[PDB]
Amino acid sequence: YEHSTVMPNVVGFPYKAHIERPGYSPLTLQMQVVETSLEPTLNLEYITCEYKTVVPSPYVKCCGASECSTKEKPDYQCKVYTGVYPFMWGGAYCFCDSENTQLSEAYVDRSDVCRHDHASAYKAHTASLKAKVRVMYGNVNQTVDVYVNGDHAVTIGGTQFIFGPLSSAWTPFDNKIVVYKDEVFNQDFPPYGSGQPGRFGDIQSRTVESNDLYANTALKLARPSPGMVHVPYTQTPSGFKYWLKEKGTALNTKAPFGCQIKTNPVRAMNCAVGNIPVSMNLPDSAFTRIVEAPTIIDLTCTVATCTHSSDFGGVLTLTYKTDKNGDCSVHSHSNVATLQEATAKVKTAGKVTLHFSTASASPSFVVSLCSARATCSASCEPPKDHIVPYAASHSNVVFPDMSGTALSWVQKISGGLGAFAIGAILVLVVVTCIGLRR
Amino acid sequence: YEHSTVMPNVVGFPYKAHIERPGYSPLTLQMQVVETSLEPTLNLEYITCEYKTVVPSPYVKCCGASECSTKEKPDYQCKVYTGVYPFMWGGAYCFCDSENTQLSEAYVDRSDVCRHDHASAYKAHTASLKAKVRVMYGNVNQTVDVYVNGDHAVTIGGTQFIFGPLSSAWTPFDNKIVVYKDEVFNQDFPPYGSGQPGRFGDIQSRTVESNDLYANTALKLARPSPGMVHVPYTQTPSGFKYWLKEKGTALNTKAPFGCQIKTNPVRAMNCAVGNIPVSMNLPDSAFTRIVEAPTIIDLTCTVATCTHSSDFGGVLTLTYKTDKNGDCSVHSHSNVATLQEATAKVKTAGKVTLHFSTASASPSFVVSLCSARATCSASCEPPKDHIVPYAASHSNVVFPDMSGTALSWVQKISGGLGAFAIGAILVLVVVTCIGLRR
Amino acid sequence: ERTIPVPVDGMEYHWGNNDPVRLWSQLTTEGKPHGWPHQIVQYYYGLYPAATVSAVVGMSLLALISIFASCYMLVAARSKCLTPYALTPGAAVPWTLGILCCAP
Ligand SMILES: *[C@@H]1O[C@H](CO)[C@@H](O[C@@H]2O[C@H](CO)[C@@H](O)[C@H](O)[C@H]2NC(C)=O)[C@H](O)[C@H]1NC(C)=O
Ligand SMILES: *[C@@H]1O[C@H](CO)[C@@H](O)[C@H](O)[C@H]1NC(C)=O
Ligand SMILES: *[C@@H]1O[C@H](CO)[C@@H](O)[C@H](O)[C@H]1NC(C)=O
Repeated sequence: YEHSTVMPNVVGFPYKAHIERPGYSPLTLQMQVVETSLEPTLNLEYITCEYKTVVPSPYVKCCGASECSTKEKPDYQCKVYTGVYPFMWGGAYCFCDSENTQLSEAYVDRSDVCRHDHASAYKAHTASLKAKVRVMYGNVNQTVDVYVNGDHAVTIGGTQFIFGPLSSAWTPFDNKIVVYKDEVFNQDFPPYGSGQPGRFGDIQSRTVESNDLYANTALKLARPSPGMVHVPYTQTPSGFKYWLKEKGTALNTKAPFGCQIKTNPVRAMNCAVGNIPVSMNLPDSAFTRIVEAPTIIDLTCTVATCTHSSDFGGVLTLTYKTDKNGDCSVHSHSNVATLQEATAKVKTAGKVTLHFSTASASPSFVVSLCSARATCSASCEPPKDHIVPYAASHSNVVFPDMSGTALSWVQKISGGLGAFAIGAILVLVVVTCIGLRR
Repeated sequence: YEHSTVMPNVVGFPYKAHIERPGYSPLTLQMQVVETSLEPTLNLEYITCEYKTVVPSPYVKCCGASECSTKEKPDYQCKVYTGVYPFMWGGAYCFCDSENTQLSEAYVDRSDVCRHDHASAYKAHTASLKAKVRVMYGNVNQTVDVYVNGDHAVTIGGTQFIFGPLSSAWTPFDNKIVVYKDEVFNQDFPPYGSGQPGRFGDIQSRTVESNDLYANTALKLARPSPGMVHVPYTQTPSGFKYWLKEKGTALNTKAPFGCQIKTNPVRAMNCAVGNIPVSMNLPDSAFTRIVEAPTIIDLTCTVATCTHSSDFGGVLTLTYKTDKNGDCSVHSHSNVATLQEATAKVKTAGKVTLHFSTASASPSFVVSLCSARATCSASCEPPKDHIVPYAASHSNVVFPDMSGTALSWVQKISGGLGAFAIGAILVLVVVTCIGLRR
Repeated sequence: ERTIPVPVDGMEYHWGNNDPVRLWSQLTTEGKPHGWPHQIVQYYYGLYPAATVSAVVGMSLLALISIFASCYMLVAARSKCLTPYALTPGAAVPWTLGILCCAP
């Protein structure tokens, strides 16, 4: 037997799915979602870490001149300064008074801890969904890990289940994101090879192990002070530290729909949105034929107490006449109210009691026990509390039944005015007809 | 200086770009593409390989029965048969004539070679692009590997280039592909857990090193023939070999736009489609001052021979008069005809020759030498070779110039008809006016 | 001290190093939903203000236009019935007609 249904994608909400075919008693399947995961496909662009400046000892030539040649190093800066008189602790370093020359140079290379402290720039793409689903029916209780994409087909107790695809193509990640430690940010980054000093991405590398590097930190050298041996340089501070100081607000404290961001790998969990279609193929061993099922005749429904709240604040009793003790499948055919149990023990006593939850002042819904059906109308008072810690266990609906008190009053007023209008139009019709007969 | 342009995505087509700015002589840049790569991002679904049917030695119990318990193995099939009298080469096996019991079992596992030979199922997504471009200008002639993304910024001789993004999002890969050895197939595959015997996907594993396996091959057992010691089984042949036999036509010999498909990684090469935008930033050192560039006066253009063919079948001669010898950049300001040389040498003699290719019967364009411009118009004749072994080196333009023979005849006929109609209209208007006078 | 708004969807707050805590709001409001019409109106307004105000004003407008149109139609019918007597010189209206409908 093949069946299809749609279930809401909210974690912790029980779902009762009703199955009914000729020649067998109805059945109810309990389906629940324990956790959901939404992972995007990432392709790395570059990584960034802090820098370090390599500046070797200066080369002082006494009574001579020197010239330096360009090298191929990240931000290599060299200069030759003429007319210097270095000093040391003993005395003058060079005999010649003003024929000396100091050669200076420096460059920049990635830090020695770049492998342990770095930020990665990723480009997001289409995202896939994984879920963990608990299925209960009859004597079957199992949790399975499925891919919600319309491809994975799982087998629980000889029953085939296919999930997905999700009904909404929504992801919280923007096109370009940056990942650091345990945080993701929806911040655009400069393109590779075009970084700017002082800000994010001042030094760029294709990967952690790559042997090339792009650096732009505005290294400038200065002429040494007279009577001195040193190398003065000016350079904008590391852009990575500046970014770390005022990165902004993380997506963990801003992601909508209350879903939690985790890294390694990048993923978002419990992202409550949309609904999942479920296609199911059931074997005949899980059903029960009518012959070995109890027969229910003259069953009516009434409500004891109703206070609409997020809990199961509603009790309804069912009266019936049967022929043998047994178990039956009970279900509610409308989403205005949601039941809690799925199987009920029917006995010769002729009375059962069930719990339910609702969110309308006056709910009217049809319940079914085994093959028999009945209707239930109730009036529920609002609760007195204000804040509860648990989530709602009911589908949100507020529209009352047309037989409710407010609907009754509007119907009465409308009927009175309609009768008045009908009388007026009838009077006009008869008057104009007799006038035209003249 | 900042400049922008567009260049066709045809491999081996010499592109010439013109840079003109106040206060400097014009410059001509040569850009060419040597190899383009297009790689889709892939996510694995499963792999398939030939299977093996493992069946152990049968169990024989003399004067005793046995019952076998199920095991969690791929397509495990176990059965017990009663009333057997097995025979060996020595003789009978047990005294009990009809009280023996045989136990047979079999299952299916992956081949010992599946690591070295398997077919992989993949899902295709948005594809990135890689390109190799050669740039020449002045005394700079270099090749560079770039991403046509709008992100990569390359530096060549102090000039910054940025390519992309491509103007046509077209990929020769379907949503689902199957890769084997060095061929890719645009075929759909059965979903995981829903394999059918005898076709592709009879056994599926999530990866090469995984331990779980999903097999469905209809392994049915049968009773042994009397007086025998063996285990008979009927199994549908392996679907992987069946697929190998009549897989179909590979995408290697079917891909449109004439681009070659290679594997490891899955990529396409030389896919001629769309055009690439180019944004460049040049330094002021690459130009030449106007005061040192020669000044051209009284420039006229004549065409000796023309033959619109894929080769450079056309020769034009320019006459001029200068003040100093030098070298100036020559360019064609239209699209109908493309030149071959970028820079030409000008001497006091006042005559230079240029080669060009075209595809229109009557091409008319503007040729700019150094700083002056002239108009070239000529008439060509078709070639005689039906088939050539090299690609066309001209942009495909066929519409003739308005000064050509055919358009001249059309204009003459139209002008005659229009003049005669105007005369008739004037005669009628004169007649109606003189009639209205009376 | 701070004030945090909690809608029906819920609020999650993080304070220091403890695990984040989530809170949800029930559907509570003043008034009684099973009494006189004003109590029902005030209960619904407490639950959803703007929609209830719009519904009430629309219902009132519809009732008013219907009653006014029907009253005008009845008045026009009376006028059409009674006009031919006034145009008749002399004559009079039967007392039954003048009692059933106000005939000056
Ligand atoms: C030796 O052979 C005898 C007879 O061939 C076996 O006795 C049989 O045992 C089975 C089960 O134990 C009974 O169902 C039969 O009725 C027995 N046969 C007779 C004639 O009594 C005996 O089990 C064999 N023992 C060994 C060790 O081979
Ligand atoms: C189903 O299994 C889970 C896991 O053991 C258990 O916590 C739960 O109570 C079971 N449900 C029923 C109805 O027994
Ligand atoms: C540019 O360099 C390549 C590399 O050898 C060479 O093949 C090509 O002819 C050069 N082009 C020019 C215009 O010199």
